[PDB]
Order: sequence, then C-alpha cells, then structure tokens
Amino acid sequence: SQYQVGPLLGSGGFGSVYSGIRVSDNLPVAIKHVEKDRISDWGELPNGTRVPMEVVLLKKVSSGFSGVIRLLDWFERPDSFVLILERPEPVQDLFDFITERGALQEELARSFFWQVLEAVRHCHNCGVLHRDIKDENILIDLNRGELKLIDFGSGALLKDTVYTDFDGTRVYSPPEWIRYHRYHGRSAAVWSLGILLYDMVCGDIPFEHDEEIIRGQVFFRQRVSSECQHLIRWCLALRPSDRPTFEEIQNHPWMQDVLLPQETAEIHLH
Ligand SMILES: COc1ccc2c(c1CN1CCNCC1)O/C(=C\c1c[nH]c3cnccc13)C2=O
Repeated sequence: SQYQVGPLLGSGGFGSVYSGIRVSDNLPVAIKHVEKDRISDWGELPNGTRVPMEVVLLKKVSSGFSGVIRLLDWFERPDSFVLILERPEPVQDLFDFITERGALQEELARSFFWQVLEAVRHCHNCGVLHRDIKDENILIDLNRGELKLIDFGSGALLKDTVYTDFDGTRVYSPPEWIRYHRYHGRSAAVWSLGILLYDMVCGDIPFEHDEEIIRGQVFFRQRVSSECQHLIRWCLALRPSDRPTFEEIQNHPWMQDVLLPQETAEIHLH
C-alpha cells in the first residue's frame, strides 16, 4: 500500500528482508519482517507497547545523522512486526565486497574500520550495544564511500554489568563467551572489531573453531604492516581488560590520517 515491495534481499529464522520503494517520494527502503514467535528479547516503548528490542534500539540510535541505518517506520501485524529501514543505493555489504576483491589495502581498511568505530561509538553513546558486528552487517554506500551498520536484532541496552545471553555470530564472539558464557559489552565489542579488522586486511576471519578462539593466537595469511598486526592483536587480547578502549583504538598509530569517505570512494570504489 504505502510501499512497493521488490525482491527478497535475505532471510533467516528471524524473518525476511525485502527491497522496497516508498510510494510518497520514491525513497529506497528495506522492509524487514520479524516473526513474533522468534523474537527472544522484547522491549517497551514509552506508551508501554511491547515491540522487538531491535525497534527500541533503533529508535535510540536513529536520531540524527550517523553510520547507523535509520528506522523510518514500523508496523505491527498479528504474527509479525514490519520494519521500514533506510536503504542506500547502490550498496554492497562488506562480506560480498571482500569476497569479490579479496584482502583490502590498508588505506581502504583504515577508512572502513574508522567509520565502523564511529558508528559503534554512536551506538554506545546512545546506550545501545549491537552484539553482532561483522562484515555481513555492514553496508557500503558505493557512491559516497560511507558505511552503515545494520541488524540490531541481536542487540541490547548497554549496561556496565555482565551479559549471560548471546545470539550473535560465534566466530566473532570472544573467548570469555565460549568458556564461561559471560562477557561485558564494550570489551566483547572490541573483540569483534579485532575479528573484523583481521577480516578486512587478510580477506578472511582468523578463527573457525572454539579452540582457536580460546587459544587466541593470531596467524597472518597476508602481508600486514606491523602496526596493523599490533592493533589487531590488542583488540584480540585473551583477557577482556587487556583490550583497548575505543579511544585507544582510534588513537592507535595505524589509525592516523584516515581518508574521507568521498576520497575513499574516489580512490577505491570508482
Ligand atoms: C539475512 O539477511 C538479512 C538479515 C537481517 C537484516 C538484513 C538482511 C539482508 N542482507 C543484509 C546485508 N548482508 C546480506 C543480508 O538487512 C537488514 C537491514 C537493512 C536496512 N537497510 C538495508 C538495505 N539493504 C539491505 C539490508 C538493509 C537487517 O536487519
């Protein structure tokens, strides 16, 4: 009615995502159907309405501009919720991008990683923990060179105490989760960021099995500068408290002289 539904973009047990167009202005959107009986975590709006937590989280971060995909609207159905999400065009997710082009040049990896950090910082500042940071949940606006974080379906309100639930991606999950089913938000995020950064510069993730994660030894399969290797190994410290803060990551020498998004697009995407 209010949207022209296009092709399916992806699906899972959570539900399904379609490309779409808002009739009123031809604005590109994504349409996410979320099955009610597969929602683990429910939240509340002021009005008291139960909604998926993702709706709560998205509202907390969809204020203003950011590298987070914005929730434009949402609807309730008898057995599902429907989320209307911002859709840049043309886009490609980071997983497909790395698949097509292999390991990224460090200058490009630096630009992308920096934008992800800024997006994650925005989330934390808004009281939101994403909990599933990975290449598939990152969209690249190919024209503007801007990255967007998506899928807060595994996320949670940020807190300073321990989390005992996790339904994000295992190979991006920290050793303390694998072992003790316990983690703290920021340090677990930093671990996933380490996995992400390795993924960008090596063209694949560093760990496949639980035992490799808890061993935490990083082998580099591509030529990577010593500074980048150092940042990666720091983010992947076995002890959570040994991991850097976001500020320490962004002040790391490897992170200096980041390209602007449009510069990034001009050199690397055009
Ligand atoms: C299994 O597929 C899923 C699952 C969850 C979400 C999702 C997709 C579809 N793609 C996403 C990219 N990686 C491959 C799978 O998309 C989302 C949000 C979106 C907001 N705006 C957009 C624009 N284009 C595509 C997507 C979205 C989601 O939460």
